[PDB]
Order: sequence, then C-alpha cells, then structure tokens
Amino acid sequence: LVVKLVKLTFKSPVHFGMKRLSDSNHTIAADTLFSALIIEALQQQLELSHLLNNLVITDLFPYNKTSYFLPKPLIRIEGKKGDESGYKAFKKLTYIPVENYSEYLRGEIDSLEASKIAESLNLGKASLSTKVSLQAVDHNGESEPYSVGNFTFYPESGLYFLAKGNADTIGQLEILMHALQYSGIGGKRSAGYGQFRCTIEDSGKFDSLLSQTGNIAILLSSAMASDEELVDCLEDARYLLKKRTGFVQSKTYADQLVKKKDFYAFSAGSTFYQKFNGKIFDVSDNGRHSVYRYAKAFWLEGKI
Amino acid sequence: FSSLLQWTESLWSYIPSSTDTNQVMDVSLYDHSKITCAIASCIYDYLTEMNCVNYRKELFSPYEKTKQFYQEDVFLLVSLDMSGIQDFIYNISGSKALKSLRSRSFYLETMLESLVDDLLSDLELSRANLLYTGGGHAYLLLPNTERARDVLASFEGEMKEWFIKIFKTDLSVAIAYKACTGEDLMNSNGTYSDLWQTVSRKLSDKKAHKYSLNEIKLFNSTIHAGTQECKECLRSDIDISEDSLCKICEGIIAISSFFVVSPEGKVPLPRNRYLSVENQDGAERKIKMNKETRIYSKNLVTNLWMCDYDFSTLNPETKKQGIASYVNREVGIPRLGVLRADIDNLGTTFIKGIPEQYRSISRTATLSRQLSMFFKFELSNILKGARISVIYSGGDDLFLIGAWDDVISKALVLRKAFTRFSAGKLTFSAGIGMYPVKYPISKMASETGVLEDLAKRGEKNQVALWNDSKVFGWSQLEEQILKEKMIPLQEALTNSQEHGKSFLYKMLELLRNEDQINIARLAYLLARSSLSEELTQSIFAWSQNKQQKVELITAIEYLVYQIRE
Amino acid sequence: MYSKIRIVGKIDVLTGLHIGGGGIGAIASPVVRDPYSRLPIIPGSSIKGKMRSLLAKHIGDAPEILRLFGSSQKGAIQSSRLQISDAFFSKASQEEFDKKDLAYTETKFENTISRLTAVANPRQIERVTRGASFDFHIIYNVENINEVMADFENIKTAIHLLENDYLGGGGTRGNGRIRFVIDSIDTVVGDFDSSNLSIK
Amino acid sequence: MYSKIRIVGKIDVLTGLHIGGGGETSMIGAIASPVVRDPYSRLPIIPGSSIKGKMRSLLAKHIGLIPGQKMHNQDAPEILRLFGSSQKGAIQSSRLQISDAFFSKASQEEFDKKDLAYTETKFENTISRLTAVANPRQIERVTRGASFDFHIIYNVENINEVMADFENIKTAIHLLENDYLGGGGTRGNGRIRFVIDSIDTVVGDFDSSNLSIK
Amino acid sequence: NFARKVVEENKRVKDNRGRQEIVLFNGLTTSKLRNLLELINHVYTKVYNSDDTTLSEDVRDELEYLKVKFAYESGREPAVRTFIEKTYVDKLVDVVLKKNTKKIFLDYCKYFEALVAYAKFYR
Repeated sequence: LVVKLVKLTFKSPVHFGMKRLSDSNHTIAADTLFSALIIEALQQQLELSHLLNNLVITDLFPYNKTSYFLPKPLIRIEGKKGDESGYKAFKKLTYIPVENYSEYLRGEIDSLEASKIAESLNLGKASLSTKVSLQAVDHNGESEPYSVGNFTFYPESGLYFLAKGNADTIGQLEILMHALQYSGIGGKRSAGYGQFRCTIEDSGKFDSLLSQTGNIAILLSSAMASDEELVDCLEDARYLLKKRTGFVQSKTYADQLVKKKDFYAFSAGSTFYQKFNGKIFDVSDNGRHSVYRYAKAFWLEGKI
Repeated sequence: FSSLLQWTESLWSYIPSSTDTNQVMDVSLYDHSKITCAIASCIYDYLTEMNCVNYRKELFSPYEKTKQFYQEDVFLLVSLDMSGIQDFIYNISGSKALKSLRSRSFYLETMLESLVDDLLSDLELSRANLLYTGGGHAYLLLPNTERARDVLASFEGEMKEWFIKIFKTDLSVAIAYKACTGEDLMNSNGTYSDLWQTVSRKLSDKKAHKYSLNEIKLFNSTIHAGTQECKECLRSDIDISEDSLCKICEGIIAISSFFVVSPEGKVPLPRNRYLSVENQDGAERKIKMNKETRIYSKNLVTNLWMCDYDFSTLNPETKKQGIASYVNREVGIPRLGVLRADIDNLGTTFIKGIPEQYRSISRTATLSRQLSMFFKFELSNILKGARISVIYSGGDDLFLIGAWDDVISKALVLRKAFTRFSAGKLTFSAGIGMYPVKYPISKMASETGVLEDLAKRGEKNQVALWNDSKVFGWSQLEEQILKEKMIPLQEALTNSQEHGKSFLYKMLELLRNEDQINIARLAYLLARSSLSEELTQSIFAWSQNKQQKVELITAIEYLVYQIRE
Repeated sequence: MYSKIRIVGKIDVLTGLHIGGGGIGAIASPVVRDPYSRLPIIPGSSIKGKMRSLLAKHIGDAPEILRLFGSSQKGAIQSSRLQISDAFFSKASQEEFDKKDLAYTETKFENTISRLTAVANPRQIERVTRGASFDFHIIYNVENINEVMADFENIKTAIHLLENDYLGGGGTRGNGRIRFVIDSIDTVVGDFDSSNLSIK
Repeated sequence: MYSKIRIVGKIDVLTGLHIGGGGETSMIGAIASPVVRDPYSRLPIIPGSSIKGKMRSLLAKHIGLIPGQKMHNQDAPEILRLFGSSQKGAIQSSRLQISDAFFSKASQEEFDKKDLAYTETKFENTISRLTAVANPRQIERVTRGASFDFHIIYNVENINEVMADFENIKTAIHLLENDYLGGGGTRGNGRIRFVIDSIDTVVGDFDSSNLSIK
Repeated sequence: NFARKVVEENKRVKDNRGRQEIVLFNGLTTSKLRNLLELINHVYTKVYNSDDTTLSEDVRDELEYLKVKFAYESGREPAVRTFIEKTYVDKLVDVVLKKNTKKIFLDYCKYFEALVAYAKFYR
C-alpha cells in the first residue's frame, strides 16, 4: 500500500483532552483523528467505505527541527547494573527520535542519554487559559469561571502521522485533511483552539524505516484485537491498556449528547511477538447511527 | 505476638544490636530481632515442609550442614506494587476534591496495609516478615515452601480479580518473588543487590503484561453506557447515585480515630471487607460485634505510620473547608502552594549507597525503617504550626498543599531537617508551584510534577520555584533570594506607607528588559525611590550581575505576593 | 457540498485593550498572552462571546444566535458556524513597535474615590497599546446555503455593534475599543461564492 | 432593535489640564507628576475613565447621595441605569460608554505652528503655616489651547427612558463644564468645555435628532 | 557605559566643608539642565512625530539652536559648562548633525538620558 507522512503545523493554541476540559495533551491517538476524519467525510458528503475498510493511520507524534519522534517501545531494557534510577529515567522518557530508534531497540543507550533524548524534544508548552460564562448574569446570576487547557507548539515543531492505504484512499485522505485544516482538531475548535495547516507528502526515510524487518512488532496506533487474534497476540507481549472514553459529538445521534461505551486499547509503542490487525470497534449503544472507534494496527518491525 | 512486636518496636528501636564497639552499630536491636524472627519463621516453615526429624542433624551436627543450609535456596523475596495510586489520588475534579484528596490517599494506604495483612495471614506469619512498606510498595521475606508459592499465586489471582471488579484498571497490584539463598541475605557472595534488582525486574515485567485474555475481553465487552457519571473521577460503569457521586466516591466523602476493616463500613476493601473510620470505643464495639476485624491505629490494633498533618482539621472553623481555609488571608495574595518533593537516587542509595561489604538484609531493613519513620512521624513534627496539609509521604513521593509562603518556608525547613537526619549522603529535589483557588487539582499536581522533574535535572539538589525559569539551589534560595535580598527590601518598603506595590512592578518591568538604557532607567528609578544609598547600590549591582538579577527578580516577586490587597 | 468561508483581517485597537487572565512575572491585572512568544492575543472566546451578546441584544434563545454560534440544548444540538480563532499580535505592528522602542503593552493607573471617605483607591491594569494590530481569522461553516446571506447580515450587524462597542475589559470606561479591517473574504473549502459577501 | 447613539465632539481645555499617570519620557524631569500620555503618539490624553468618574460623581451629587453610602451601587436608580451597576443580583449594564479623549489633530497642528509644546511645566509652591518657607513644586499640564476628540456611546436599552437619560447626561455635562476635569481643579487646573460636533444614532432605527446634551 | 564612566569620574564629595554632600560636575543639578533637557524633549517629540529615517530641516535648525543653547548655558553656569565639556554633549550634537538620521538622534537622546539618570543616581 501507499504510505504518506502528514505534518501538522498548528497556527493557534490546541486543546487536546484526556478526561477533563482543563487537561491539555500534546498528542492525540489514532481514534481521535479517525473520528475527525469520519466527521469531515460526512460533512463533505463523502463515502466512508475507504476509511472504514482500508485506511490505516497511526497516532500523532511530535516532530521538530531535523527530528521525527516515535513512541518509546515497551521492551525489556537491561539498564545499568549499578543504579536502578536509570529505569526511572527510562520510564520518564516518552519519545525516541527516528534516528535513535534502532539504537534504543538494541539497547546502547545510557540513562543519562535517555534523559538527554527526553529533553531533546522541542514540542511546545502547555498552559491553562481561564475563561468565563456570562450567560447567567443577564437573568439574575453570577459569572461562572472555567478553565481550558491548551498547547502551543514551538515555531518549527508540530505533530505528524503516517497513513497507509490505496491511491483512492490516499486521495480521499488528502481532501479530508484539506477540509480538516479549517475544521480543526481538538476540544474547543469552535472557540479558536486547534486551527492547523497540514502537509501531505511521501517520506523516503519513514518508508525505509517501515520496510525494515525485525523479530518483534511495535504498535504505532492505539489498537485492539478481536478474540481470535487476542488469544495469540498476548503471548509474550508487553503492552499498556488505555481507557478510551468520550461523549458522542453529532447532531443526529440523540436529542441530548450521551457517552460512548468505554473501550480499552493497546497504547502505541507496545511490543508483540505476534502481529494482529485491529477492527473498527463500534462503541455506540441504542443510537441513531453507529459511533466508530478506531483500533486498527499500524506495525513497525524491530530488532531487540 | 503482634502486640509484642509493636512493643519491641516502641522500646528497642534505639538500642544497638551489637554491643561491641569495634563492630559497627548501624543495626539496632529491634531491627536485628525482627529480622531474626522473620528468618526463623521462614526456616521453620521450610523444615516443616521438609519434615526434618532432627534439627541439629539437619544443620548443626557436622557443621558442614550449616554452610550447606546457607547455600540452599531457603527463602523468597517478595514485592507487591500498586499501580495507579497517584492517578487515583489526584485525577479528581470538583469542589469536593479539595477535601477528598487526603481521604483518597489514606484509603489507598490502608488498602495496601490490608492487602499485606491478608497475605501474611494466609502464610501464617507476623508483620516481622514485612521488610518494608511505603508508597504503594511492600517488600516481604517468606519461606520457600511450596505452600508459600501456592499462597502467593492464589493471593495474586484474588487481588487481580478484586481490583478488576471494583476499580477496573484504575488501580492494580502486581506481586513478584525471587528464590533467595541464605548467603544472599548474608551477602557473602555479594549477591544481595543482585537479588533485589532481579525481583524488581520481575515485578516490572509483571507490570508490563498486567492483564490476561479473559480480562481484556471482559473490559471491551460492555452492555450499556452509563448515561450518568460522577462529578470526580467520572466513571459511567458503576451505578451513579444521586448528587452524581459514585459508590466509592461517596464513601471517600463519608470518610472525610482508628480505621476499622470490618464486614460493614464505608469504602470497599479486598477479601470482601469495608474500611470505616471509627471512634476508639466504637472500634472496640465493632471488634466485639464482628469477629476477625482488623483495626489500625494512626501513628488488637496494628500501629500504622502515616503523616496525617492537616491544619484545617485543627480548628473547627477550618474543619468545614479543607484548603479554602488556607487560601483566605488578610494580607498577601490568596494562592496555594503545592510541593512535590522526591529523594533522588533512592534506588541507588539502597543498591549502591551501601558498600558491598556492608550489604545485608538487616542493614536494608534498618535503612527502610529509618526512611519510613522520618517521612511518617518526623514530617508532622516538622510541619507543626503551618497551614499545610500533607496528602502523600514516604520520600519517593511527597505532596504538601497549603499557603504558598508557608509551603516554601516549610520546604526550606524540610530540607534542613532532611540534611540533619540523613547527615548528608541524601539530597532531595523539590518542585513548588503557586496556584489560585479553584484551580484544577489534576493541573496543580501535574504542573508541580513538571517543576519537580525540572529540579531533578543535572545536580539533583535543586528546587524549582513557581515558573520553570526559577530553578535554584537550596542554599541559593534560603540565603541569597530570601535572607540576603527579600528581607532588606521588605524592611525598606514596609517603612513606606504604600508598601510599594507600584515601585515593585516598575522594578520588574525594567528588569525584564536587557537594554542598557533600561539599566539607566533602573538607576534613575532607584534614585527617585529614596531608599538607603547602600541598599540602592546593592540592588543596582544585583541587577548588573546575571544570576543575581534573577535572584533579585524572585525576591521582588515574593515580596509582591507577600503584600497583595 | 460543505463550504468554509475563510475571513482574514486585522483588529486595530483604538484605545487600550485589556483582556484579563484569572490565572512572565507579577503583573497587576495582566492581559492574556501567548504562552510561547509572550505576545498579547485576543482569545477567540472573547470575540465569539462579544459578538453573540451583541447579536442577542439586537435580535432580542433566538434561532439565529444558536445557528451561528452553536447550541447544545436537548433537541437543539447545532454545531457552531462561526469558528473564531485567536487574534495574534501582527508582525507588521510588531516591527512598528520594535521601532520607536515602544513596548507592546502599557500600564494604566486608575482610582476609585469612595463615596464615603473620598479616599482614592489606586489600581493598575495592563492594556495593549493603541497602535497594536491583531490578525484575526474567522471560519464560517455553510451548513445551509439558503440561510448564509441572512447569517452574514447578522454577522455584519454584530461587527458593526462591536466596532461601536468594546472588546474585553472595562469598556464603559474607554478600554477595548477596536476596528475591524477585513483584508479578504474567501471560500477555502467548497464552492459557495462569497465575492459579494462582505462584512462592514 | 439595539440602538447605539454616538456623541462625538471636542473637549476644549480652558486651563491647564493635569490627569496624572505613570509617565516615562526622555530626560525625565524633576516633576513627580507627569500627565498621562498615549504611548503610541506620546501626546497627552484624557482617559475615558476620568470623564466617566467625574460625570457620575457630579450627577450623583446633584441627584443626591444616600446618607452613609459605602459603594457606588447605592446611588440613585437613574445613576445606576445610566452609568451601570454591579450589585449582586441586580446588575445593570452601563448605557453610557465614554471612550478616551485623544489629543486633537487640530491642536497638534496649531502647536506644531507657533513652535509650542503640547504640555507645560507649571511651577507652584506651598507656603508652610509654621516656618513660612516655600517648597517649590512642579506640575505638568496641557496648555489651554489644546482640544481633545471625545467619543461617547449611549445604549438604548429602554426606549421610554431615553429622554430622561439625556436630560441627566445634559445635567452631568453642564455640571462638568462648571466643574473641573481630573487634576488639581480646585486650584484652577482642569477647566473644560464640551463642543458637541454631532449626536447621531450610529446603530439602530432610533432617532436622536431632537436629543441634545448641551 | 560611557555615561556612568563620566559621571563617576566627575563624581566628587564636599570634603572641604566637613559635611557629607555629593557634588557632580562641580555643583551641577537637574535645575541647571532643565531648560536644555526640555528643549531636547521638544526635539525628541518633533522627531518622533515625523515618519522619516533622516532628520528634517526643522529638526536641523532646532539642533543648531540647541547648540546655541548649550553655549549660552555654558556661559551662564560653570556647572553646565563642566558637564558639557566633560560629557562632550555638544560635540555629539555636531556629530548628529553630520550623520543626519533619526536613529543617530535617538541614540543621542539615549546617551543624554543615561547621563542625567546616572547623575541622579550618584547624587
């Protein structure tokens, strides 16, 4: 299939949330972006067959000047036989530059070098902007303060994600991302947060990295497997279960917005000796439509 | 026997184990006796499993069998670690979070104590075998009998099932053990730290693959959406009661002097029990009414050490509002100070801090007991008289929420006390943040954790104060920022009628700029301010010299926050 | 299909603009600033709220207001058509203020003479300097190609009121007066012709 | 329909006007009291808050102030309706929004001619009652030729109360002209005259042609 | 820091009187410099108002008048003469006239502001 790197440079502060409005996150999983893509394709009156049948995206990872970051793989690192706080430094570390990814998979990285890699990330700063609600003041009430957490990417930094699919799927992705540049991604995109510009191009470096074949597999997107594959993939695996929850965002779902069914997915960067392909899990209950949660798997091979 | 163990800890904790002066007196009598009792219980279990007819023939008669027994893998080093403690404690939203914080922390600590007590009860051992227990982490020494391994497997399965049933990935407990040779405890081969590191690696490996196939399948397969969630720690799965509070959430509210683990109570606890705070006579009544009721005494009672200092609960007016009581001031900006402190290289201290010639099981027990006794009992005596409430303790993680000035003053006093108690050899890095009231608790915790991480960089003996650009050393902050600069400015401005508050902002605005003409403007501003000439020259020189301009700026900002109408 | 009318312009402060922040250093009544560049901004929240309030006063919740600014009531779930981004301190004004050695913000000193003791109570508020210009970026979502003209008439009315009104701060005391300068109005997504469309 | 009536005119200073503020300039003088200046132009300014405060105080004193008033929300209902209220549960919006009055272009040109400075340095003193010694003092003022462009917006919330509101506004302006604007006005500073150029309803179908404030 | 250098070089103390008093430029005060600094403020406002990289003709004539004012003030008061000679301020005025740009006059104003600020500081 065709692989395209999409680089997102954000012109405005961005509100990515995990559980609350005040919480600000620097990245979004693949499920959030797939929800945005489905919403956009519905707005643009476009078919959902390509996205639901062949699109394979990853999460959004940091990038900066001359470095593209990948999730820290969940491998058994030997550390230093002297100190245990080296493992603390490794757990604090979260993202590895693409150049150092193979080295980290082969060890060869000290705890001090791990902290250096962690601090080498040049991805913006998060803040908490406090706003008010004045709608109660007209009918004999008080102003209600409330905080929104936002994230400001540094001028040459931003997010990126790889996308794999057919030529037609890649074209639909290009059109939908062009529309999404102005639709915005985030949690307050109707109040200014999340305006961005995307650039979609084929990357030789990342294509070569994906072409690399190793003994183990690494998840690049928040994914989960069905029972037939879950009985086999879990053997000798190091993963992390993320609790994907959220409210439904759509006018036609119900008279009032209600929560989705709680989902659990393998975080990006988990290590599996056996590879699995995810499914688009339906997380709606008794709804007018079916809410889609993305759990397909984008695999990066590695040597440990 | 448990009461006798508590009495022994109360008396012999400061009596040396070895009377000999030439022999080093690090291990006290209580520590050595407790370790001896634990090892004696372990070997008794091992021999009972082995059905040894004669003990002296087994180990003493040729005296070759003594070293043979020392060679055998007679013991198990077991570690229980609870994951999700800090997320459970601090990721809460709402006006009730600022009163449920300490309740959640104490609930987690008591749950860990109940877990380890159940584990010991299954193995038919006292709490002497419990080597250490701190921030969600417990280390124990057990016999290497097959019954012990079967009990460990059953306990692991039971606790995993219970935590999945009640919390569902919000909290987990992982237990890993390694077979241990007597020589390893003696460190004759220098394999003690290797044993500890191996058990820690096994524990981490278990934490990686925490859930099984059926558990994941049950997680993903849910029947209906919640359609209603709790105000704090929003969970749709469990039945949300009226006022939008979950069963656990309302019980934690209900908790907020002994702790009673009985069939009936407030908050659920493993092995089908409930934790409830009870009065002494009420606790005794519950013991009489309900058999097999463990009772814990804060600092048949099992004495539990935990720092409970809370200035709000001291005064009845402040009892109503936990921390909003702290924020209200007659003078000074109504803000909150959050301190996240951490001992640096604590694992290195346990492993590499003790020389290989001094490594032993009793030495490690003594060190861990000393750390726990400092961070659970002495901490409260350090914080006495300050508007500070301590949420967490144990050294590896601290949390002291209160007034910003009280928090920074007690952080300085805590550094001094930690230097005294550790006598060097140990430095702790701190992050201090200042936040308005009604600031989200999760945001306060996360941002102060970011500050702590900043202070951990480079040399670990650092404090990251307020904004991330103000990372100093403890000597720099205590003397140069506060005593050298802030105090003379406070004197000179409190002499004035306006208390500054307009001069200081002009000073800050001029100091933000690096223009030379701004330096000249600062000179003119100081000249017009009519301070003492020596103080004026001192301020000008501090502004001229980098790394003193920042200290002057921090002193100015502290003064501005100190007087805010 | 779906259309996104992209409107780009400049907001020129006519008097000092003070959009405060509840949460650089100790500043008396600071204004909101960009976390990275530490340049004052106009949050899209403030513009959206002021425009919605002025449209509410003019029209009068009303169906046009909910259609434009979005609503989330039961049976009244409508996506906001106006996505108003933050107004960033412009580069041209940044250079103009770099020249003349002029700071981007200023400190206004005020009083409050008590009716009881006639004692002036000093106060300070930060205000963006009156020569500043903020680049503003608005997106209109064309959900109904029939209602778009009426929506833009309402938007023009809101902008007219806002130009005669104030933006965030104490406006009745002279702060916050602005002026919009619509550099362009373009339909980036879709094909809805907005050449005849024009605010102001 | 929301109707906004725009009152634009000139504020002629009839004596030296000194509206103090935190000042900065080249070769800062011995003056401890420099006038407020519009930093972008460095010309002296009349902050709209000064005009609104002086007008509201004068109008409230004219209407009459409740004995033992501790707040500005305890004024007469007309004053709160016109200038706005902040009382708990009874918040009333300010119909009257008084912008800052910038130094006029006409006075700027007339002071570029004649080679005159827009400001002046009045030298005063204070003869003590005990030692009979004069302590020199310097006050920065705006010369009496200067004028300021003033812009006021009135919000028509209630149609029937507009005439009474403009009667009160006319009373406030008439009091202010006889009074002083922000300064040491009891010693001659700050004398003012309003010359209303226009009163036109910029927004709304309301008409204010018959409406006058001076 | 030429300004601080010259101010501290000319800084002096009234040791002859036996009572502590700092003397700058043999008795200079800001009152002596008031007229010339107000004139420089006038020129500074005039040049700030104009949008032109080079100085206009009115600015040049006003600067010549400023040079004349420097000479007259030097004649009237010995303290101003000492200040002007040691600080070379009139020579800098001549240099500004030679350069004929707005930026050079802005820098001259910066230098004079530093001079008066440091003089007030060391008093």
